[PDB]
Amino acid sequence: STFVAKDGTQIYFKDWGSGKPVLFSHGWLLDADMWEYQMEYLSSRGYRTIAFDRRGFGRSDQPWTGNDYDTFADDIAQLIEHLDLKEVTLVGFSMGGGDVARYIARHGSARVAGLVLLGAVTPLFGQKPDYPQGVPLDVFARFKTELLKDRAQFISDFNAPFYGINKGQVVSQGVQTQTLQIALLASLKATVDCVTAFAETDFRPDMAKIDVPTLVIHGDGDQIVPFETTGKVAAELIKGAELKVYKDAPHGFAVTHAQQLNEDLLAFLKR
Amino acid sequence: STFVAKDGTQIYFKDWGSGKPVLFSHGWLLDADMWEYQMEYLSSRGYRTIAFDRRGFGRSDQPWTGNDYDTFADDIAQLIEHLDLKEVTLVGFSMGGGDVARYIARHGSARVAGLVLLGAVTPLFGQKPDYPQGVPLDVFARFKTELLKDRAQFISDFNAPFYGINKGQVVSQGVQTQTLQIALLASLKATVDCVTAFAETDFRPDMAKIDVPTLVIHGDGDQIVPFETTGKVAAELIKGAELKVYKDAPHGFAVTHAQQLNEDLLAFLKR
Amino acid sequence: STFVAKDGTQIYFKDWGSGKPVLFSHGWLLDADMWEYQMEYLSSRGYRTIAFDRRGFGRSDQPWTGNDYDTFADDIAQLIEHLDLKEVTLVGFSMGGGDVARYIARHGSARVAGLVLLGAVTPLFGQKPDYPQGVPLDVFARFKTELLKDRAQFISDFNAPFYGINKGQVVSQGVQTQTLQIALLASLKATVDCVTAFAETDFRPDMAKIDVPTLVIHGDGDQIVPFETTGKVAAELIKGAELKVYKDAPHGFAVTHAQQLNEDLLAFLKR
Repeated sequence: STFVAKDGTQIYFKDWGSGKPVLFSHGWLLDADMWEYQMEYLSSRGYRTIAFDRRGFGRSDQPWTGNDYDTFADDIAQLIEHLDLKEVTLVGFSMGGGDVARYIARHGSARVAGLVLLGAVTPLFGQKPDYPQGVPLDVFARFKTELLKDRAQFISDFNAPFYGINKGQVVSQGVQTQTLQIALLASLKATVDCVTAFAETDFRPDMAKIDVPTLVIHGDGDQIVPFETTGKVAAELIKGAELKVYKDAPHGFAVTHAQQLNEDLLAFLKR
Repeated sequence: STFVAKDGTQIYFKDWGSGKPVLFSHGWLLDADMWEYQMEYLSSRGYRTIAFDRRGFGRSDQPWTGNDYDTFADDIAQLIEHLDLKEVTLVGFSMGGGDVARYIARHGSARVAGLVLLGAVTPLFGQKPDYPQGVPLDVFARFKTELLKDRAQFISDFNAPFYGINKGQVVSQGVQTQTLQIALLASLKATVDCVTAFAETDFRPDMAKIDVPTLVIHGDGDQIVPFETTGKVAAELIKGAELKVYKDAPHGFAVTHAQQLNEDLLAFLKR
Repeated sequence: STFVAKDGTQIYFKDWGSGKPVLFSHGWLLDADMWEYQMEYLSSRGYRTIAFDRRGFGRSDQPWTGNDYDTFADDIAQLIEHLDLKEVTLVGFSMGGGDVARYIARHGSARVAGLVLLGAVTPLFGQKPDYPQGVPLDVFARFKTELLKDRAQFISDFNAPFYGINKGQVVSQGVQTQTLQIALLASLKATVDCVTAFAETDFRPDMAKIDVPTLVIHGDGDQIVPFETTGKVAAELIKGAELKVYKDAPHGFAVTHAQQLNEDLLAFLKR
């Protein structure tokens, strides 16, 4: 399916099944396909699942402008309005934790029943004056430098630390191939702009506006988004939030810990 | 090109050349690109060739519902009426033999000049009480179990027995790579639903409704769709049907026996 | 974005940034993505960049007809009119040098501010009676025979001489994988037809109609499109044309010499 955003950007999405809606927001480099197993799992169990390709990624258009969290959040708002969704459970992975949070902050939670943050960059990823524990911005500067030289090889190299293959996790060549194939669909511009967005956007104000049941899941083996300065803190800043830590799990735990995630999502919805 | 099915599913197709129409229906996991060599061959020789991506596959939309043979047949019906095709020759490979057969069963043969069944699941694939020689359903249950864990690697592993690489056939890395690339485009849900469809659908009633010239081609080295209980039987059940067995050919013989297939299709059309 | 050509073919394109427009025409097998780095470079420096997927390639439709330079040129004309572009700088790579040249020859240069020909087939690629120095046509006949057997492996094998990997150039597996992925999106028919097009089309008449500032860049290590009989001659035949030769550079120098190309394009725009 598609809808057209305010600025004319065509956004691809899937809308599967029937029942209370669960809307998924993918991470950097990937697209809606990253959720295929969670969507099938939940939609065969009484839920309606929706997942979009973020502007500049997957099967969506690749605008030069609007590659920032305020726009990402408004895109989600437009999708929700387009489908006229109510009592929706928002689920975000990695940088996608940011735009579902920013959606709530900018638009409120009248249409929202719950929030799930998976290995998310919330409440803040990069260093700030009062957050020296964050990731130094020159780390992300180097991401950009390498992406602007050879993004294809960057993505390929990213697989190892993403899935924790360098630390004993087992992930098939097939999954690594699919990851690279999907990532290559994306815009070079969007890919680099997203680094700026997730490196420097402060979601701490957002946390204070989240007034729905919230579940935070993170792997404490995460090499990409440090548990200690993200997931751990988000769970504290969001009133009433629940926290689940997957022991030694990597960043890409929707793959390595798929069954566990599926069951945790279902249990959250049934609460 | 695209058309929109009754339920809103956008279906991608290619319509090449001019002359009497030949409409191709692809097998599981693939898309219209599997036919590219037959299409170029025939359209360069005075025929119009049409090939669609089955709902849930390739460049087509990925609906949660309608992943069954009755719907597949009605999609074909819509395409045919869409283009107002007449004296069309239907060509189906593997599970695609099922939906062209079901099209004739459901809609009749007024627009149809002939039928070609290539390594097809017709008249019946999986076991039934009166068909113990069929493939045990637990084989297909296992397919689903593996697909719901890691479909990417399933596809990759499938290449070997599909093309008979494990049994003396030579297929390039390029072909194997393209096969995987195309298969990854598909929906996880459609991929799994199709297993249920081709595993359990009985086309024996369909065979009695086929009242047009028919050519059945099958490799007797087929590791995926057993010749003895499919093609061999279809050729007997369809009145006046012709049977050609490609010696030692694997399931994916459109690749391994391309030239022979091209020439046989042309000969059938010129009968 | 998309527009619809005269014959109904839907063409995909990207339109990034603002300012004086720069329109890119890609080479054989590739698509608009080959320009991603040049587009980001220039659009972050005050220019508007536009790149399309040629009919039959990338994300564009795959027509059976119209796979020839006159049609390619008219496609470009339609895009230029669609966006009402003025003072546009046309940039063509390999076979794409042909359709920007043919656009000017067919439509004039009223809307054109400049022309850049990168490793282009201009003014003539294959042999003619008065051009025995060109590439013998049996070389291209061989391309076609191999493509019509296994285009996937042809593309894979083409990577080496294309990027000069067989002669000391270093190119990542990622780049080679992305190259293959994009090429496989294309139509078999368009792919083969393009060989006929670039093999036999004479652009010498076109050279005389080019009345705008022109920059010709070519690698003198180019194993695909011979500098001595293409770029070298084009620079002489086009009045006022500037010539830059990248020492030992391969055909695919937008990859191997990306930074040098970026800077040369900017310098040309700033003259």
